[PDB]
Amino acid sequence: QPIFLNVLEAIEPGVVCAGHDNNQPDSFAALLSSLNELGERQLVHVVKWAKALPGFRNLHVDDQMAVIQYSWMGLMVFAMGWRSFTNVNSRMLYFAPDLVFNEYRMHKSRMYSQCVRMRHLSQEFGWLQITPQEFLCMKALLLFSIIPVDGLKNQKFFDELRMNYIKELDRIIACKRKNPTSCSRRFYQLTKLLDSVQPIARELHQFTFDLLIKSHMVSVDFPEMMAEIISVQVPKILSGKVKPIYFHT
Ligand SMILES: Cc1c(/N=C2\O[C@@H](C(F)(F)F)[C@@H]3[C@@H](O)CCN23)ccc(C#N)c1Cl
Repeated sequence: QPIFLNVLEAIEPGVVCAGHDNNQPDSFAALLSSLNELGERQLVHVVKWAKALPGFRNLHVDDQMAVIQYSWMGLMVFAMGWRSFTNVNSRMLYFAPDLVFNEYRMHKSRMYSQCVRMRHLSQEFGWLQITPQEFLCMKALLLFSIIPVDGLKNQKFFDELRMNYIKELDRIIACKRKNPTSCSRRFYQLTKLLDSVQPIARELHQFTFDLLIKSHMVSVDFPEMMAEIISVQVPKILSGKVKPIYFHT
């Protein structure tokens, strides 16, 4: 009352810096090494955040880390889109206060197309007039949006958790949203927005995987924790063993 939203607001991560050297000419090697470091810092925070979510400990211990790892990229993308919207009106990609991507950096990073999709996702927060509370509920739903095609250790607990988060988003749209037809229109919009995160995360995963494999050749540094997740968990996604749960299609 509103207990659920109270929680989401309480656990939302603070500012996370990349540690990028902005006082020197951009280089593909430097920019990507900084995204890798930032990526690792975010994963660390995403784990603490996820573990504090209502019902999260209902999941089996093994399912817990798997769900975090599979969902990590999408969660990062979604939160980054929001920061971009709120801080710079979606004009640039606000990865961190010390790692803001303008068009030049988007190009230099060699992930221009992926950045353009992320920029579009950020613009949608404005076009759809996403509230901070809708954003928090959607980001939590995102954690429960990608699983092994052949289920988890205890799939039932996960299914119940997902259903409960869907219900929370519902209440949130209905809180001040009059008569049904409007709630339906809004749920339709948000579910479409949520689904749109998955293809972006997939493309980012593909690029990251490719870069890791050739990392030694391009002078890109991958922290050990990243190398492990990208080589062990990410291929399960790229090979189709683990897939997103789409609302539509
Ligand atoms: C999309 C994104 C990030 N992207 C990435 O992190 C690196 C990974 F290896 F960590 F995945 C890799 C890089 O090699 C190529 C894209 N990946 C990194 C940090 C944030 C943030 N905040 C966001 Cl939104």
